[PDB]
Amino acid sequence: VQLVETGGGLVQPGGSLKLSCRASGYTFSSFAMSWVRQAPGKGLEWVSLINDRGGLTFYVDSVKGRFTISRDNSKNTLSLQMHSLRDGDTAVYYCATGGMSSALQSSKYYFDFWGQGALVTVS
Amino acid sequence: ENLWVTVYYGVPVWKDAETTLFCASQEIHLENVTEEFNMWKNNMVEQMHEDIISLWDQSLKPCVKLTPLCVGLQCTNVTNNITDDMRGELKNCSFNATTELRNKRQKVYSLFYRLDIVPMVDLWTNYRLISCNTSAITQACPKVSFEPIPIHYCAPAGFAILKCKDKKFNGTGPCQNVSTVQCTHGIKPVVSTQLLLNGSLAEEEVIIRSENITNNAKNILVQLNTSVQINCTRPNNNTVKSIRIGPGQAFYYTGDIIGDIRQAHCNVSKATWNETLGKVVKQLRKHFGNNTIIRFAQSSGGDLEVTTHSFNCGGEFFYCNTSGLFNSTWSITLPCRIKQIINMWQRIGQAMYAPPIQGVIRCVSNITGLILTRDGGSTNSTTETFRPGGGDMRDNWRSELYKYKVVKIEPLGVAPTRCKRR
Amino acid sequence: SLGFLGAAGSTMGAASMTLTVQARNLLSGIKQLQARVLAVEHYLRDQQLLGIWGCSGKLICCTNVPWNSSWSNRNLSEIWDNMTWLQWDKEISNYTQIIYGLLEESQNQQEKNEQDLLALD
Amino acid sequence: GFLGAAGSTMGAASMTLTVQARNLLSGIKQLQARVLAVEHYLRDQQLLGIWGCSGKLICCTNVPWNSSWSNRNLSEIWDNMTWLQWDKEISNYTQIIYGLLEESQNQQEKNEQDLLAL
Amino acid sequence: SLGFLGAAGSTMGAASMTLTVQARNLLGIKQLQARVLAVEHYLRDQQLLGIWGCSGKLICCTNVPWNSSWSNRNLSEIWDNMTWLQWDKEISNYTQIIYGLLEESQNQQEKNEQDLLALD
Ligand SMILES: *[C@@H]1O[C@H](CO)[C@@H](O[C@@H]2O[C@H](CO)[C@@H](O[C@@H]3O[C@H](CO)[C@@H](O)[C@H](O)[C@@H]3O)[C@H](O)[C@H]2NC(C)=O)[C@H](O)[C@H]1NC(C)=O
Ligand SMILES: *[C@@H]1O[C@H](CO)[C@@H](O[C@@H]2O[C@H](CO)[C@@H](O)[C@H](O)[C@H]2NC(C)=O)[C@H](O)[C@H]1NC(C)=O
Ligand SMILES: *[C@@H]1O[C@H](CO)[C@@H](O[C@@H]2O[C@H](CO)[C@@H](O)[C@H](O)[C@H]2NC(C)=O)[C@H](O)[C@H]1NC(C)=O
Ligand SMILES: *[C@@H]1O[C@H](CO)[C@@H](O[C@@H]2O[C@H](CO)[C@@H](O)[C@H](O)[C@H]2NC(C)=O)[C@H](O)[C@H]1NC(C)=O
Ligand SMILES: *[C@@H]1O[C@H](CO)[C@@H](O)[C@H](O)[C@H]1NC(C)=O
Ligand SMILES: *[C@@H]1O[C@H](CO)[C@@H](O)[C@H](O)[C@H]1NC(C)=O
Ligand SMILES: *[C@@H]1O[C@H](CO)[C@@H](O)[C@H](O)[C@H]1NC(C)=O
Ligand SMILES: *[C@@H]1O[C@H](CO)[C@@H](O)[C@H](O)[C@H]1NC(C)=O
Ligand SMILES: *[C@@H]1O[C@H](CO)[C@@H](O)[C@H](O)[C@H]1NC(C)=O
Ligand SMILES: *[C@@H]1O[C@H](CO)[C@@H](O)[C@H](O)[C@H]1NC(C)=O
Ligand SMILES: *[C@@H]1O[C@H](CO)[C@@H](O)[C@H](O)[C@H]1NC(C)=O
Ligand SMILES: *[C@@H]1O[C@H](CO)[C@@H](O)[C@H](O)[C@H]1NC(C)=O
Ligand SMILES: *[C@@H]1O[C@H](CO)[C@@H](O)[C@H](O)[C@H]1NC(C)=O
Ligand SMILES: *[C@@H]1O[C@H](CO)[C@@H](O)[C@H](O)[C@H]1NC(C)=O
Ligand SMILES: *[C@@H]1O[C@H](CO)[C@@H](O)[C@H](O)[C@H]1NC(C)=O
Ligand SMILES: *[C@@H]1O[C@H](CO)[C@@H](O)[C@H](O)[C@H]1NC(C)=O
Ligand SMILES: *[C@@H]1O[C@H](CO)[C@@H](O)[C@H](O)[C@H]1NC(C)=O
Ligand SMILES: *[C@@H]1O[C@H](CO)[C@@H](O)[C@H](O)[C@H]1NC(C)=O
Ligand SMILES: *[C@@H]1O[C@H](CO)[C@@H](O)[C@H](O)[C@H]1NC(C)=O
Ligand SMILES: *[C@@H]1O[C@H](CO)[C@@H](O)[C@H](O)[C@H]1NC(C)=O
Ligand SMILES: *[C@@H]1O[C@H](CO)[C@@H](O)[C@H](O)[C@H]1NC(C)=O
Ligand SMILES: *[C@@H]1O[C@H](CO)[C@@H](O)[C@H](O)[C@H]1NC(C)=O
Ligand SMILES: *[C@@H]1O[C@H](CO)[C@@H](O)[C@H](O)[C@H]1NC(C)=O
Ligand SMILES: *[C@@H]1O[C@H](CO)[C@@H](O)[C@H](O)[C@H]1NC(C)=O
Ligand SMILES: *[C@@H]1O[C@H](CO)[C@@H](O)[C@H](O)[C@H]1NC(C)=O
Ligand SMILES: *[C@@H]1O[C@H](CO)[C@@H](O)[C@H](O)[C@H]1NC(C)=O
Ligand SMILES: *[C@@H]1O[C@H](CO)[C@@H](O)[C@H](O)[C@H]1NC(C)=O
Ligand SMILES: *[C@@H]1O[C@H](CO)[C@@H](O)[C@H](O)[C@H]1NC(C)=O
Repeated sequence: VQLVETGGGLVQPGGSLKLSCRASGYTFSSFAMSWVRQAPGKGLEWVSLINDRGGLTFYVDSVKGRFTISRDNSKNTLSLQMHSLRDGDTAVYYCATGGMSSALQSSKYYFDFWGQGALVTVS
Repeated sequence: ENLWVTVYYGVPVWKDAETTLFCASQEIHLENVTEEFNMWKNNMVEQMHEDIISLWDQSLKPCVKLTPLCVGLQCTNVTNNITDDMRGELKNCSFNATTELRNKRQKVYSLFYRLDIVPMVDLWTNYRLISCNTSAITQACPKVSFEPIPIHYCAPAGFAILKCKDKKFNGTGPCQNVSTVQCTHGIKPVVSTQLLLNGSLAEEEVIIRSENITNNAKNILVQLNTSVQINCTRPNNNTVKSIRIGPGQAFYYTGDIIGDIRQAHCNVSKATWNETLGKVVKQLRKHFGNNTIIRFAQSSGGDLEVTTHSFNCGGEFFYCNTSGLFNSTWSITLPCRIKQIINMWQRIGQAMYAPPIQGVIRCVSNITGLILTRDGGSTNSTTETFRPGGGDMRDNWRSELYKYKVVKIEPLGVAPTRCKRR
Repeated sequence: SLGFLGAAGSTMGAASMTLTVQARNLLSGIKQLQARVLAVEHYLRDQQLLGIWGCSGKLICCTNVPWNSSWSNRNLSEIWDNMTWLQWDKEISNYTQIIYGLLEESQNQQEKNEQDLLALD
Repeated sequence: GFLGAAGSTMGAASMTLTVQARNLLSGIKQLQARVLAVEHYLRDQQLLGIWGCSGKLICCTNVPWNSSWSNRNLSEIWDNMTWLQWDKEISNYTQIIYGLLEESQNQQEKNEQDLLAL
Repeated sequence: SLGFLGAAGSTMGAASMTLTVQARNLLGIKQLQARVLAVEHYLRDQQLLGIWGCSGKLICCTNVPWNSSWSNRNLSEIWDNMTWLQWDKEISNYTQIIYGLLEESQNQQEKNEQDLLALD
């Protein structure tokens, strides 16, 4: 579905960086969205999830007080604003579709339509 | 699939139901909604009928009764320049009436129509008024009128009215162009017996409506897309006089006629009624075979209220004769008679007296539809005959309420979701 | 935005977002008073029936009654995206009284369980 | 059935509250009767609402029981009494209890208003 | 203890303590019309509170922020220095916007709670 990250790729420790996802091949407002983090050599971990309407956000405890995830159904845009980035946050951040659905949709609890991944390095 | 019941309130579901409607005196379109309508099972018609009967009966209660009348009276031929058509139709009658004092009497003369009088063999009298052996006659109050002021029927809260906007809707079956209203449009309670006056026009062609198009016992409602202007008139400058018949009870009667006496005639244009009947036949041929030659005929005999077309004009209650219309094998002037003692709703016991209205009465009505009764005998031939006819006076309101249905809203419902409580 | 019943022909999912528009229109000489009393009685019976189920004060109420496949075996996609509330209501005719009874019994058990949980010191 | 548990003990009658419910809501005399039934239902629902018990049939409160209202233990109250006898026994204190219930709710919402203001 | 409307001339932060006194006082053809219209006004107010998610409460906090364009005042002057009648006059013809915002906020809250309760 050509889900493409347009975020930055170089920040100093203690700074802030914004990432975003653009979608074109599917109805953006019909799917939940998430960010999944892959540190080099450590595999992947889930970082954050947002609902299809954008009203609900969920985080891992390690970022709950630092990251804000938001979405705009107009212009089909997902955003993640990361404050107080740490050396442990150096990773490839992938956009993913799904991981949640509303009560009127079938269950997912899985990630599909992954983006290509933005590389975020903390010096 | 691990699904749980979720309860919703405010659900857009409704069921067919009938209830009491408000009489007053916006539209929201429903996309992808197909509703089943049936104008012959629509209780808005029965409620409108009962409401009009109630208003009619209440209007005549605080009015003058004519029980001081219904006496023998001596009638003679009216002395004037009377044409042949009016011979025997108007009589100059005299009687002994009461006054505001119990023990006084006065000799009063007035002009009555022959249809209001029945012969009686007695001494010093030769006639009596009709509806004096049975029922009783109440004079309509002169301070009120019979103008068909439009009214609106509004559903109560919790109910809605569905309106069918299909241009060719025939009064029954599914309707795809549906809107929701709280109140109907203004409906004029126009009272007529054979033609439908001052009603709604069809958007296209002519709409033929019948509960059972093959059952001769059902009426056929014909709604035109164009009106036919009927011009009627009573060309006689009647002078109206009044007397007191009791302590505060005044009786109104025709005093005299200024000028010559002529009939009350009503004109139907040939250049519109012709081709209007052609359109009606063209649409009747959509239900009957193409090889059948549809003819029209005057109605059969019977009571005057059903054999004649009795639209109210102004205040007089004209009873036009429609033998000049519906006579073909597919300017017209028709002799329009009058009357004053009227059994309005085919009832015995509530006779009303319509007081004469001063001067000349010249009405201009729009014919928007008509009632056909077919041949009745259903002759197995190709010469199907349509006679005009009347009914129980509810078809005049079916012609306007055919597009409305009352439904009850069912805001509560259930559906499966993945939402478990706790 | 769509009006009183504008969502009647829309899907159940889309129509579920217009509940307040219809809820506001349920409340607003002897026969006029009879009509008003009938409207009040219908409203109060519906509010009471929601109260029995523990749904009072909510327009969307989640419950603890599982859905039976014998009532309707359609998946959520077909029910919510390809069906209207009128067609759904027709589909679940003859089953609403069973659902109502199960909801009443479930709420009675919920009230007893909450009372016992609140009785622990 | 409706009022079937009136002669049962309160411990058993408290499980039929939905049976006793629904029978409270369903020419001028019939209309006056309907309006009176609606008025009594709404007065009872408002009285529950001002106590913080809206939407519930069994509502627990924060008003302690005063032994001067009744000195019976729970076993005697719930297993050996019907609701009619209990209602007769404590009728003379019912309005006092209602007042206390109202007062508790008057405090409770204020406390919640403060807790949500943090 | 002040009675019906006894706090009407008191400040908002004092009159707000007597809401139950006002609430308990809200409940032949002419007599039935008066009783039915009183019932209809009560039910419309209760339905309107229910739509906002405030059913069963007299003091109901919501998630609608206060706009400075509705009343550019601080809490001290609103609650301690003016009455509810003056406040009601001051925010006349702004209440319909507030009511619409409350309705939309409750609809969003109900959808969010349903989605939260739909997580396994
Ligand atoms: C169908 O509609 C037409 C037009 O609305 C009706 O004609 C109208 O009838 C009213 C009442 O009969 C007339 O009002 C009268 O006006 C005179 C004016 O001098 C007044 O003196 C009377 O007291 C009364 O107010 C009105 O003039 C007349 N309109 C026209 C354009 O002629 C017609 O009666 C309706 N059809 C039927 C069958 O009732
Ligand atoms: C109806 O009859 C009455 C009496 O029979 C007529 O009244 C009389 O009319 C003549 C004129 O022909 C006068 O000279 C008399 O003085 C009238 N008498 C009374 C008591 O009024 C009346 O004119 C007749 N009307 C018509 C239209 O023929
Ligand atoms: C109206 O009443 C008058 C009298 O009040 C009637 O005229 C009288 O009729 C009687 C009948 O017995 C005659 O003996 C009198 O000679 C008549 N009076 C006069 C002055 O000649 C009259 O017949 C009544 N008319 C009607 C139609 O009832
Ligand atoms: C009351 O009088 C009317 C006439 O004013 C009577 O009408 C009769 O109707 C029958 C048909 O059923 C006719 O054959 C008669 O000729 C009519 N009478 C007259 C005098 O023309 C009516 O029958 C009377 N009412 C009752 C109950 O007998
Ligand atoms: C009066 O009119 C009737 C109507 O038919 C007629 O038969 C009668 O001869 C007329 N009498 C006079 C005197 O003109
Ligand atoms: C009316 O129209 C419906 C449209 O389907 C048709 O089925 C029905 O037979 C028609 N009835 C008459 C009497 O024309
Ligand atoms: C339904 O009626 C309205 C009346 O304004 C019209 O605009 C609309 O096009 C009609 N729709 C159909 C499908 O006939
Ligand atoms: C009325 O219907 C006839 C049927 O053919 C048509 O010719 C005529 O133009 C229509 N008139 C209007 C005003 O729609
Ligand atoms: C009309 O009535 C006759 C009576 O036998 C019946 O056979 C026919 O089917 C009916 N038609 C309709 C359209 O209802
Ligand atoms: C009816 O037509 C005739 C024909 O000449 C005419 O004399 C009369 O005045 C017309 N009346 C009306 C009311 O149009
Ligand atoms: C009826 O009278 C009007 C005058 O208002 C006239 O314009 C019209 O042509 C007449 N129509 C008929 C059919 O006589
Ligand atoms: C009858 O004639 C009309 C005139 O156009 C035509 O449309 C219709 O199909 C004909 N009916 C039959 C059964 O041939
Ligand atoms: C109408 O006029 C015709 C003309 O001859 C007549 O045959 C018919 O009986 C009249 N109608 C009535 C109801 O008198
Ligand atoms: C019906 O039309 C024919 C056609 O000539 C005519 O002879 C006959 O008199 C008309 N009927 C009436 C009642 O005028
Ligand atoms: C009828 O005659 C009277 C005589 O005074 C006159 O005032 C009135 O205007 C006339 N009316 C008509 C309609 O000719
Ligand atoms: C009668 O039809 C004419 C034709 O245009 C129209 O202008 C007029 O308003 C109509 N009158 C009524 C009362 O329907
Ligand atoms: C009616 O159906 C069409 C199907 O394409 C849909 O797009 C439209 O939104 C529906 N109407 C409403 C009011 O939702
Ligand atoms: C569904 O209904 C049937 C009817 O007998 C019942 O046996 C079954 O247990 C029900 N399903 C559940 C999950 O309770
Ligand atoms: C729901 O059921 C229909 C009919 O069996 C099927 O076509 C559709 O794919 C199903 N959808 C899901 C999400 O299971
Ligand atoms: C409900 O029962 C009736 C009884 O005949 C039946 O016709 C109808 O189809 C049933 N409903 C469903 C959804 O099957
Ligand atoms: C009445 O009392 C007897 C005493 O044994 C008991 O068994 C019975 O259940 C009671 N009735 C009811 C309705 O509980
Ligand atoms: C219990 O009631 C008595 C009087 O009935 C009262 O004096 C006492 O204070 C009450 N108990 C408490 C704890 O307030
Ligand atoms: C309750 O009080 C009564 C006093 O008659 C006593 O007999 C009974 O044993 C008491 N119950 C308990 C559980 O203490
Ligand atoms: C309630 O009070 C009345 C008189 O005030 C008294 O007769 C009655 O016995 C009292 N009730 C109880 C249960 O003590
Ligand atoms: C009226 O105003 C005075 C001014 O201080 C205040 O003390 C008093 O309490 C007010 N009245 C009420 C009922 O609060
Ligand atoms: C409400 O606040 C927004 C910004 O929060 C502002 O743009 C809007 O104009 C305010 N409302 C009014 C009625 O001015
Ligand atoms: C509130 O605003 C008024 C307006 O002048 C001011 O006098 C007052 O001191 C303010 N109070 C607070 C607590 O900010
Ligand atoms: C809105 O309310 C304010 C409050 O005083 C008032 O001044 C203003 O005129 C109102 N708006 C309108 C359009 O009347």
